[PDB]
Amino acid sequence: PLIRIDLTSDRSREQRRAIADAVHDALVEVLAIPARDRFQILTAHDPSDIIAEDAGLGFQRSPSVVIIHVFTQAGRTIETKQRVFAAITESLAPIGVAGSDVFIAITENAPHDWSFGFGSAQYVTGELA
Amino acid sequence: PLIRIDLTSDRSREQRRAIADAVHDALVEVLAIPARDRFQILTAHDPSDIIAEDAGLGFQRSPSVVIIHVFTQAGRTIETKQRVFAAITESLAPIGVAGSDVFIAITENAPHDWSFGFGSAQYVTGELA
Amino acid sequence: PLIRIDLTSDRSREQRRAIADAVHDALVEVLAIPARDRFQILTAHDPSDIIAEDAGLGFQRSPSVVIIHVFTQAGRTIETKQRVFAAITESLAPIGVAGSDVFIAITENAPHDWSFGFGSAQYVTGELA
Repeated sequence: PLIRIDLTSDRSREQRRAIADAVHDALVEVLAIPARDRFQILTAHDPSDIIAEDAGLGFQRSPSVVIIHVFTQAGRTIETKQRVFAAITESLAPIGVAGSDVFIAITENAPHDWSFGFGSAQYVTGELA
Repeated sequence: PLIRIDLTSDRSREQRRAIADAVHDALVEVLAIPARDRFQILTAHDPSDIIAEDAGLGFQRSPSVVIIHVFTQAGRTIETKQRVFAAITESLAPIGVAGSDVFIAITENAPHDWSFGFGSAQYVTGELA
Repeated sequence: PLIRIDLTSDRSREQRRAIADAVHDALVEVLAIPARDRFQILTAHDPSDIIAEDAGLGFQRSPSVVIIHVFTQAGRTIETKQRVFAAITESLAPIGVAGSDVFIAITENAPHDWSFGFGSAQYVTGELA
């Protein structure tokens, strides 16, 4: 899967890397995805460039919001996805990201929509499972 | 929904926010979405990093292109999608984004593809309608 | 189609433009898309704010990784997508992008999910076919 992590620039770089580690450890845990199946783009913005309010659920976020957008193969179950949301959030708490400051989304495609390198579509050819 | 707004450096931080406020007012007034259901990433670029042509339609854009990318759950009609594009562009004309310089895309997922915080899928748990 | 090219800041801007010309030309070739159908967002990152491993396929990359994300309307075949992958990569090879440093994702939507300018949905109205 391809992960876009968009966060604010008050966070340290050590922590940005640790957030990226945590998001990835968590996807390996629940998806049982290979450990080197790791593709992430970390982007840091001024605090003012990311707006994430509460959707009227009755909480506030710090300005240090982490938005995590997972692009992944269709196939995963509703509960697998629920387990993904939980594992990521709990993976991030000991690392300094409060559960109120985590926003996750998934958007889906198919195995034939991926090229990991060399102009090749590895899921189509069978090189990747 | 989650909105990626990509625009150019020549625009002031005040216009950047006005832009985002307009994209969000448009979405509230056409989709009837909660006002606090606001999730946006603003990324400014050097003008040369955004390349948006006319698709052969015979018109000029300024260097100041504003690409707006809407990630939202499936459900909306063709017609509602037309009204969204219309309202976004009309919201933005009075702030000083020309109609030639706005580009909009929509990408869809399910309600089970969303976690607004705390590791929970609020559409799955019913914490959100 | 909307193309997001995420690459590394160490690349020289001329090269950044060349990488974008070559992705554009490659899609014109395989997809027979209008040449002025060119909508692309280049984002330069610090090298280590891109993480791209190998999915355990057994290969290394340099840090000058180039991730391309094609947002295109549905309807291309499995084989056409493979031709896309292969052509993007081959075009990028003479421009100082190793086959090992490329990553590609396609994510699909519908023709009614696009506004090319002016608040209008050109595929829906019929201004574009």
